[PDB]
Amino acid sequence: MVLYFIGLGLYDERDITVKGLEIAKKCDYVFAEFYTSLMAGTTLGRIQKLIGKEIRVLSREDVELNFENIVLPLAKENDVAFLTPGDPLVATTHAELRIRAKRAGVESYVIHAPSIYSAVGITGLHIYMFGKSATVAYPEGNWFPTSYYDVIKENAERGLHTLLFLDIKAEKRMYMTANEAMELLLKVEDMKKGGVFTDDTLVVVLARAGSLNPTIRAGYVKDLIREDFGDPPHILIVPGKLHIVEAEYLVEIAGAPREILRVNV
Amino acid sequence: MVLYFIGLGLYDERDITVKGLEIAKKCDYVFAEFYTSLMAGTTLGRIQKLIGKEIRVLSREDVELNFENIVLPLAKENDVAFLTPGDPLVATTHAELRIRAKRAGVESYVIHAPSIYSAVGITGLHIYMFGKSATVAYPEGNWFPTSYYDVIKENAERGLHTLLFLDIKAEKRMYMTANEAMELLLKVEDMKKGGVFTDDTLVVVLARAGSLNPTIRAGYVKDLIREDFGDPPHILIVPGKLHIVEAEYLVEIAGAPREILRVNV
Ligand SMILES: Nc1ncnc2c1ncn2[C@@H]1O[C@H](CSCC[C@H](N)C(=O)O)[C@@H](O)[C@H]1O
Ligand code: NA
Repeated sequence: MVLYFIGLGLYDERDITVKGLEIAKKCDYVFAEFYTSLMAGTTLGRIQKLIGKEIRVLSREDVELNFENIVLPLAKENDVAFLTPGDPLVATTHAELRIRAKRAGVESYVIHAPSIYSAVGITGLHIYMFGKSATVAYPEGNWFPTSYYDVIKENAERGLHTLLFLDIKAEKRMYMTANEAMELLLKVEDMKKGGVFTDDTLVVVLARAGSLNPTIRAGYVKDLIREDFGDPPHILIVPGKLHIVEAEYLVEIAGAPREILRVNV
Repeated sequence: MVLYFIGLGLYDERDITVKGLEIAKKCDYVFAEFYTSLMAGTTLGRIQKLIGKEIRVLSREDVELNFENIVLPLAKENDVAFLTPGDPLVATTHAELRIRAKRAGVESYVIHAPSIYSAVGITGLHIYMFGKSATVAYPEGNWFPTSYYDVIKENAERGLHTLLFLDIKAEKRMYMTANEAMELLLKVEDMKKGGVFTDDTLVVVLARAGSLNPTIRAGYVKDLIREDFGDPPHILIVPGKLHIVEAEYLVEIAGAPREILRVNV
């Protein structure tokens, strides 16, 4: 009669909360989805071993089209866990799955976990200063999205920071790098010419948030666009005006140039 | 010899990540602060038992004034952990403490935990649609802070949602309820008269996120300002322009007036 949406956290199998792990172990069935995001620092095998029970992975189609035929039927008569990377209901459309559970007469509870939305706090940027967020998607065929560019412009105009999720092809486990995102942004700038993203734009890159050794780098585009930030996932942030404390953190912890203390503050 | 900033999560001792618990268990000294937020589902004793370590609780002044005098010295010759509610770098000024650590020759690491900043996803609102955030501060004496009202105004003009952290005076055990925040805002509305927050404004309240049965409610201020949402902590949200799917969830899960389904376009 109960369905638990459990977050797996940011990077590896230990990023799940103790609450999530203990509940998952008590469930009769454990499902998981790895298409809304990825756990780059672990494998299905390691997660399965930590929990101690076999996990059935579900495709996007399984969930979006048949959640009520695969998961809900079991949740009606048993305790079922639905594992997802990050925080459940964040950076996904899983919220509506709770409505489906309600209509199926199934109770649902949410076990939270760290999300990149909060983890970016490790960049030293004040969380309250972040504005609207966006995703930098890979251009493909006749679709070349550029909406993210307007998001940055509107946030920066108000001195707010912009969190940019970088595209990911979950199935293939292929991640867009900060470098590629910077390349695309420069191309959108070349077309829109709004003076929003250029070689002199200060950006922050967060790679592998969650690991004990994430890469946290800050600097001007012309300098970071060709830098190696290590393995995925990569997150790109375009800061607005900086508080002196944010800037010093960037300099001290993220190797940002001293110039930002007089240019971006 | 290192310093670990470890988040404990939203509600109880099990909201810590497995990564954080195992690391904390192996630290020589463990410090903590419980003034940046309220964990309503556990006790210091229960946390100590989980980690198997005696915890030295520090006051705001201990941290802001003497962190480098109380914690860092020990971190030079021992593995030290500093625990905080939720995520240590969200809606706190602890990030700055990493700068102190570095200049003290102490390497530091961060272990994330579920944060209210992303847990609000349980309200069904699109997390990417949130704009600048603000804190509703308690007035003190004749000093009446109101800058948070302007934050809502700015986001609303952009159609963005506004996350309102509510004040907390730990030492005085003062935890601002959503009701109190609504009262303060209505008073600020009468002063500035900007049509930003009124009896007819739609708001969302999230109480005790992290618990299995948090309070999730949505409705007009006039109707909710007198409602009992249970014990603190509480977080208040003023949605901007709603998407149909957000409205659907608020109605289905947060018991919002079915009339919001008919969104304005
Ligand atoms: N479990 C919870 N439920 C509802 N609101 C919460 C909450 N935890 C924190 N808050 C909100 O956030 C305020 C603390 S601000 C510090 C937040 C913390 N670092 C985090 O990551 O969550 C509280 O006064 C309250 O308004
Ligand atoms: Na945000």
